[PDB]
Amino acid sequence: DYTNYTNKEMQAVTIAKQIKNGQVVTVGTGLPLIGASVAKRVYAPDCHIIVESGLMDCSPVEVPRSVGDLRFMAHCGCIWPNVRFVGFEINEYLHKANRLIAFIGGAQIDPYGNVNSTSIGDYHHPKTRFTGSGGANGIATYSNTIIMMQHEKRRFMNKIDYVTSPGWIDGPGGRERLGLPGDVGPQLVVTDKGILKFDEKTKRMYLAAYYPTSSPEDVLENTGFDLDVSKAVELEAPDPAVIKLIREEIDPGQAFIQVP
Amino acid sequence: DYTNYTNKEMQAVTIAKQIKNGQVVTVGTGLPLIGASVAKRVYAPDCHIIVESGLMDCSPVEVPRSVGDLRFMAHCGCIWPNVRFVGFEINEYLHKANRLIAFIGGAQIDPYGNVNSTSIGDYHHPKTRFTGSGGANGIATYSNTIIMMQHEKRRFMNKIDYVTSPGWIDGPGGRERLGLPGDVGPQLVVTDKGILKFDEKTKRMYLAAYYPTSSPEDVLENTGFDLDVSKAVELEAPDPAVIKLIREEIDPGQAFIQVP
Amino acid sequence: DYTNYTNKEMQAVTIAKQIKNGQVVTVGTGLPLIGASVAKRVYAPDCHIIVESGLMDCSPVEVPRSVGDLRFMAHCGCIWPNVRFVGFEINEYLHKANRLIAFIGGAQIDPYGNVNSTSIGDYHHPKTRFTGSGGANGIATYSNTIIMMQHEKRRFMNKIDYVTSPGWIDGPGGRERLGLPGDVGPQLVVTDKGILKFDEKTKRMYLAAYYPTSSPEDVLENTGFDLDVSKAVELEAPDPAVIKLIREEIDPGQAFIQVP
Amino acid sequence: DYTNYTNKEMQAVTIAKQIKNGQVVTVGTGLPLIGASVAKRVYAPDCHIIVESGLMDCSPVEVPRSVGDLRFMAHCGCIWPNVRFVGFEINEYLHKANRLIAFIGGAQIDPYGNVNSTSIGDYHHPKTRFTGSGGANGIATYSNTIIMMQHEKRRFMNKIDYVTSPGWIDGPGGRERLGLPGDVGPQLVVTDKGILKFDEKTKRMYLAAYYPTSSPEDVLENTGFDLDVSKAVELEAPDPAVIKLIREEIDPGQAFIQVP
Amino acid sequence: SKVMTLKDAIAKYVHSGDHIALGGFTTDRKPYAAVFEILRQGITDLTGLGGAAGGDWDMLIGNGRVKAYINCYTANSGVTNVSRRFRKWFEAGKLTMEDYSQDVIYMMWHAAALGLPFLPVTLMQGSGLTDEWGISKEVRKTLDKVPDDKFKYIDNPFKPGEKVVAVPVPQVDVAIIHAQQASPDGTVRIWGGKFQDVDIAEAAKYTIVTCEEIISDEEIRRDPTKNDIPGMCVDAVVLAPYGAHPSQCYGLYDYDNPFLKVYDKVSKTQEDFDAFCKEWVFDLKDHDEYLNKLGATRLINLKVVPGLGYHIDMTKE
Amino acid sequence: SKVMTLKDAIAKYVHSGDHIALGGFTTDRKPYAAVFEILRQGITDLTGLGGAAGGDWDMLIGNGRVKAYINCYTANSGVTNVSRRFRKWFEAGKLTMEDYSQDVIYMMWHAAALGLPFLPVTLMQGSGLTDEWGISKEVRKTLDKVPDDKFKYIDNPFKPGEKVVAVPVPQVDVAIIHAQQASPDGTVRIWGGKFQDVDIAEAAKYTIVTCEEIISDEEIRRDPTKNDIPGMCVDAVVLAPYGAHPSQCYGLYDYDNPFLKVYDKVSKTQEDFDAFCKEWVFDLKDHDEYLNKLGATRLINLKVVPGLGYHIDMTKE
Amino acid sequence: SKVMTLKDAIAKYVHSGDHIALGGFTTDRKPYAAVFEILRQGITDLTGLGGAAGGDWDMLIGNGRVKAYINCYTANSGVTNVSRRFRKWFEAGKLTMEDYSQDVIYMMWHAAALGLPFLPVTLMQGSGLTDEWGISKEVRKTLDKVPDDKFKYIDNPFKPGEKVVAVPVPQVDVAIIHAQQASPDGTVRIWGGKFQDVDIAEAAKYTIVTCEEIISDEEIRRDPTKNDIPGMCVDAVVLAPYGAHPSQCYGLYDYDNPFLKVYDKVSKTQEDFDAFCKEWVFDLKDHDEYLNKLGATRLINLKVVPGLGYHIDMTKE
Ligand SMILES: [Cu+2]
Repeated sequence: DYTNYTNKEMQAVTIAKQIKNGQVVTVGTGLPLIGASVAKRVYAPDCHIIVESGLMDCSPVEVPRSVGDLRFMAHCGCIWPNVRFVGFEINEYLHKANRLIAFIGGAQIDPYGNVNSTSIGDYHHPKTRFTGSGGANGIATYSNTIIMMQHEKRRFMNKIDYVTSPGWIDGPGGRERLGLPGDVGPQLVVTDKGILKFDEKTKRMYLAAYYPTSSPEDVLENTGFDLDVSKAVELEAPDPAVIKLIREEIDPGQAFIQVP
Repeated sequence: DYTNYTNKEMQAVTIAKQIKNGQVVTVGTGLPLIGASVAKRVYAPDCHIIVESGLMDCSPVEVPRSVGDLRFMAHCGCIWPNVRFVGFEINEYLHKANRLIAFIGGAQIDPYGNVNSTSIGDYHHPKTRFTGSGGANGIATYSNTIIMMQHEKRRFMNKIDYVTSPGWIDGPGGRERLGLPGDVGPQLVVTDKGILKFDEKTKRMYLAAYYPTSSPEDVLENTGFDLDVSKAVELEAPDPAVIKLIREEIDPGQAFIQVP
Repeated sequence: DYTNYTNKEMQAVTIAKQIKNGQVVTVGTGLPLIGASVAKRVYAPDCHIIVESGLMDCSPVEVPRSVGDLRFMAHCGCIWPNVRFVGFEINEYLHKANRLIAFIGGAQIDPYGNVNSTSIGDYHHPKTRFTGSGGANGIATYSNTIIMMQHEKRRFMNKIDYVTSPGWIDGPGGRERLGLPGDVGPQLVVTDKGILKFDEKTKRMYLAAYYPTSSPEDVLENTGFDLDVSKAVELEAPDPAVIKLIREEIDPGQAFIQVP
Repeated sequence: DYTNYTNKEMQAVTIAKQIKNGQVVTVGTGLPLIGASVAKRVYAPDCHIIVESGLMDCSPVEVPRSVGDLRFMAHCGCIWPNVRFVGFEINEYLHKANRLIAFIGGAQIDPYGNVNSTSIGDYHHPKTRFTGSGGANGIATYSNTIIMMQHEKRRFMNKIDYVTSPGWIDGPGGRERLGLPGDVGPQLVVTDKGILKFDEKTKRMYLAAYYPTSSPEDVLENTGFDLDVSKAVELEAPDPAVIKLIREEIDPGQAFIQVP
Repeated sequence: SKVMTLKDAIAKYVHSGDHIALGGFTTDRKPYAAVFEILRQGITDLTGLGGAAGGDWDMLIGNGRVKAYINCYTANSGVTNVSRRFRKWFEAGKLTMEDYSQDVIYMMWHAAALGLPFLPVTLMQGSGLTDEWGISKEVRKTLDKVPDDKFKYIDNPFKPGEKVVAVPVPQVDVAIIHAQQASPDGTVRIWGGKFQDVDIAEAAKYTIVTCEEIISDEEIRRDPTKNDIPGMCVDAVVLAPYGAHPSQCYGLYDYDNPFLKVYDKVSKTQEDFDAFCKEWVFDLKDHDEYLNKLGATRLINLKVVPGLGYHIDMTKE
Repeated sequence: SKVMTLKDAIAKYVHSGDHIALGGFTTDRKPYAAVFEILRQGITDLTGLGGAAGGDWDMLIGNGRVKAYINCYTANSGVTNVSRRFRKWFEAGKLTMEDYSQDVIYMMWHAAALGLPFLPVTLMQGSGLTDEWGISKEVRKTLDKVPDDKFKYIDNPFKPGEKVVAVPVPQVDVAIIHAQQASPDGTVRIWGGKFQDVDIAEAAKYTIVTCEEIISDEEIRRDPTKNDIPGMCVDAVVLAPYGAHPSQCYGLYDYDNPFLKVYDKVSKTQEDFDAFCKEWVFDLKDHDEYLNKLGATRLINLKVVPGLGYHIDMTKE
Repeated sequence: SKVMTLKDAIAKYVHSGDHIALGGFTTDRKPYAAVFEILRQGITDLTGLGGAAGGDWDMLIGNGRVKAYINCYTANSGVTNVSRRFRKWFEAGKLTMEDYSQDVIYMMWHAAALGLPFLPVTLMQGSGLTDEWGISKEVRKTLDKVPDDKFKYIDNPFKPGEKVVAVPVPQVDVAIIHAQQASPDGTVRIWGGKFQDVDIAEAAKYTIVTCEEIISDEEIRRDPTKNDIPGMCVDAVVLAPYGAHPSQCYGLYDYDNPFLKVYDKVSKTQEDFDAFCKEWVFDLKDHDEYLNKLGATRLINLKVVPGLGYHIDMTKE
């Protein structure tokens, strides 16, 4: 718990710096859960974590491995049926509560944040088969999202193999015409080399910030499509008091954060 | 307890004698309730009472005045949301479980079993406004029913003012013609004078029996339409044991069975 | 569950015929427990069973094997510490509640009901060693007792090998001089051949009644000391409705009552 | 919270500084209670509070006004009958566990620690009648004690009117001469001016220290007997952190520590 | 925290011309205390699905606060078989109202909670429920808290020939429920049947919870299996012991028959009704006045006996 | 069943010149309701071990009902550090009294329950507790509910040289305790500390139990681990909600400080005291009058908050 | 914390010479896992009061680990009428043993927990229990850990002409009890009756608690009412699932009758006995080995049926 931070910790901290206080956060396990746990503990104490299996207002002790773990179930405010969860994300949109933020993952992504986590290749005869959609599709249809992605050139494609989670589709106006809620979409992309954002008026991806261990060119070199890296700023290393927290309080067993 | 049974007692014991061991009985409060109780406790110990509030497999101690009464709630096998009761009755049909028998009631009844419980006279400016459908509409659409009525000529009409709960409509094929499940409908009608059934081929009501207190003629003097009272048999008076029972255990408070 | 009653059932029924209603009964397991269970169920419904391990107001389902069994523990009114039980029997004497009756057993007995259940032979170098006193001594010091005994000539001795449970000691006045509560003593002896009592004015044992399967001479022949059998009456066979009860409701597993 | 500490606060913090990690502390309510609380929460987190009602290992949230207060009861590790508390303290001694430290108090105190809490003047026709012994008699017989007193000349006398709680009696061997456990007795005396101890060889009280607010002389002007104030050192004022604490957490309601 | 007084809860979240939803089922756990406050506050033009209603909706109607009512059933089952004020006000033609079955009412709210674009059911066909609209399309075009269409007939996309009844889903404004325990952050616990209470709390834009007791956010989470609604869904917790009186509350108290009978006969006429509302609602400053007016032993004697779940006099057992 | 009214319980089991025992500990679960009835009934010449007493024994004494008192401590700890009526009445020489330690009082009752011929303890030596008798042997020879000797010194039969203090064991006449739940047959449940309540119930010739609630003989037996006294030991169950007021009752209600303060200052003088007893005891017909006199919201606000075990105002949390 | 393995704990707090006390009642809640380690460790020359003793003291006796045994009753009640190793060794003249009535034994332990100088009882008189000493004064005098006098008749200080039996209060070095839950700080929860368990954990200088499960300190305090012993009185906490096997353990499992039957026949001879011990005790490295030897399903089929409190095969119900 010192100053030798890992790339995952850099990400998990950067995630946690985005959770405003009081907002509702949909997460799974993995890095977003770590980040949620860290904001929950320091940056935004009254934010509320909710998971797709219907577990409401979570506060885990030992970190959960799956979103239906007793690690969550026994440490939540309300244990609801899955259906009420979907009922919840939709109503938030209807209520215009505008306080929900969600995390999704994936294997490929494109300039407009459309994500694929179903399969690589032809969907009928795929090179590689993943689990499929899960609740990712509901989340990306009705929630403002933060996308967790590996920064490989082969993942940042001009066009993906399957859109399991709909982003800004094709630019301005795209979502509404496909009959998707228009004022909810991909907010930020967090990869292992930094954070990317989507233009407010063109919806196209641009580099927002890069980690100390990376640079705009590193970013450009590992992206299958062109980016506007000329606007990116370097983020700062994780506050050591936090890295201590992640290692000692949050994930001592190194289930998602392994030390050097 | 003794030889002086009331009309209501006659109806309750008659209702109890219609219940079969193993069947699911939808009830409310009143005589049907007193009917199910006496069956459960005497005639068919293993039948399962269910009410429209969502309280499944009921066994009250003291009689409930309502369907959501704690007197039912604290004494049932499971408390389900209202909607699951609708779904249950629908599924019972879909499974062709054939075991459900539901009780209903109303203000008027026509020769085909259709019943009115909403309002008398012009619906939009009624002479007499009642509570409304309740869940009897649902019960009528999907369950074989035993209708309860007061034997009054103004009640038994040819054309009721409003059809709250669908019966045999106009005759064979009618329910189908209207879109209602076809293999389900009015089976019996119990009133203060006897039990009337519905013709297998014409679905038009006819007197199937009459209490020791009545006669086929009295029934006629009180039915506002033509009845075939040629097949009617006379039922026997209630057995003291069951009267003692009803009075001293099922309803000693005379909530419904107001004893002499 | 018919008319072929066993000797143990004859005893267990005769025991049960002695439990007046409302009185407190101290028992272990074995025949007295059966008898208590039978009176409790039919002859004296509001009598109360208590056991030496501090289990108050018992109503077993499956019969217990030891007086500290969960068979008792989970089916009693009050689970008290052993000490409060001894506190209870004493106070009953102090309160002069005069409603307690207790059962004790043993290997030998004498004309005045003094019983031995510690050892046969020299207490220092005994021919046969039993468990010892248990709570038998408290019971016989402060309670009116009923003694369960085998009717062997070698058990009915003019003088026993050790007095673990004090009876009428030596006749009138004996108990008080030894500093034992004077108005509490052996009330009745129940063996496999009948019931014996103690004279009110001489405290000496006499035959009270013999079973159908026995006679006064049978009794005399299996008693190490003289008896006044000339006053005994024959008890009546067990009411068959009861034998059914013992076999079906009380001890179906034949833990203490084995059928023929 | 700030620099203006009260006399009572001085006494409480001084009491807290006498508690050791791991010891069993017998308390009641008032300053001793405020003393134990501050220790438990600050100075000795793992000491175990016990009160004379039978509530073992206590940890109150809001301060109790009584020893049987639900404020103690709902916040302890075990609720024992009164008598088990007596037995515990006796056993603590018998085991020579040497860990128990109990607090007491009274109306008068003599040079050997003997304390009066029953009555002032002729016992049979007192000038001032108090509650009586309480359990302080028991605590004095078997536990090392810290006595609390108001520093008044009429309180510190040569011969108290009544000895409710035994101290060192008259000097070495006195407790033994009277039949009281010899290796236990008054250890300290805390008052509104300083802490007085008892001479190892003569057991006669002498001033061991005095608050920043007092002086060895003031102590003298207020003690109705000769004191050796030659070894006395001056204690330091309470630390703000502990005053903030006492005020804002231990007793914000000012039940005892009535703040300025 | 979200703990607030009733006066403040109501004034802040409940407004005139609002589509409201009241929890409870006839004479069981109805939020009476909140109804009284809405009344004193003069909140009017309320449109809402009655659900299986009773005294609570009767009183709003009788006091003329309801602009549009969506009925399915209204009564204090066991006492008044038909809410007298509801029937009189409708027969006299003052109450604008619609009729769906109770099945379709409960399914409507739940479909709202679940977020369905509309509710498709195969119930209500071949009956007056579809034959006749209590509120016409011309009238509905003026009511902003009511859909233009009572319902529509549409084909089952997967079973040609068969037509289903598509009902519009309610967009509830405020939900007011009464629970046995809630906590400063919103987390609610309803012991027993929730009826439609959780659906409305989830679906409503604002939800208010009056409760018999407030416990801490930490205590309520020690066993999350007893909870029913997460706090993100509740906007105001209001402490109101016996706030469901005279309707029962599972685990706590039974219904006050004597008080229900009074209301029964009193509501037979608007003259007596208004008198009743003056004494018990408008003349009373608050819920504490109401409680004190009732009496200590009164409330105590309503108490649920462990083992029965309803009240009886054990001193006669 | 043994369920009876307070008036009847008291009149039947409690008599003048009786050695009584009252459960509770200072301001915790004291049987106040029963004390009031004993008073109205004019029961006098009561002799009994006070135990850790408070208002209950103070009131009997002040009303001059106690013929012989066996003290060890008397106060409403936290309010009145010394029961004012007890001290005045003693100083004035009206109260015949004895002093043992609290340790020896509780051990006395328990030894009674256990049936010991006498209690041997190595406590009270070298102190005024053994040096001076509050009741002399000459006085004791006239008191029939008191032993001739305050105590005796005897040798330890197993440790020569050492002498032990042999205290006489109490022969209690009537025990009156207040429990949270009892049942028609006597079975009692005391939640929390029993204090001396079970000892006295077991030892007393007659025991009376006032309770917050009566449940059925079958319900109380479903989990025998919650029970404390078997019914063979109880003679009368008396339903008396809040019958321990103003002393706390674990799991239910906290103490009424405001009522304790009133009694505090009111008892400073016999004039005011008698006035207080006229209004709250002699002018009131029964326990229901007492409850109604207090007020609905009054009692409600005494309520124990789950998690704390004592009352606080969660609307400020 | 006080959490330590059953090997470490037994080695540290138990020693030959010791006057021990074992919890539980006959075939109900006996500390078996522990009694196994005592044997397995060559611990010997122990003295103790049996209480309602079962196979536990039989195993110690038969394995010649008892110098003097204070007796009231010894039988694996139901299965073995009179323990065999026990009656054999005593019959052989190979065991030093005293007989007291069971009442006196449970008292003796109680008086010890209490702190009494000695125990006066009006029991055992006029019985051979006073007319015969098991361990003579002559043998008692040469024994460490055994009173020089079984009892002593003494006058009742308050009832002239009357004498009582005085009994020495025992000094227990180690107390071993089995409970369902315990915390790392020693707080112990025993569901159901406790027998002498709490007394001997208060009396004993050192206390070892074997428990089915261990819960956090924060957790075990959530409801103070369920705790039976404060951490202070407890030295070693050991996690030992089914540690009472083959005996019952309220709310968890029923006695293992087949097993107790094996032991019943096995213990009829020293050979069969020693053979048995070599397999079940001496040959196994630890308690886990014992559990595994038994097998999964075997343990599962001993579980208690909620509502019944014991084990019944419900698939045949
Ligand atoms: Cu060693």
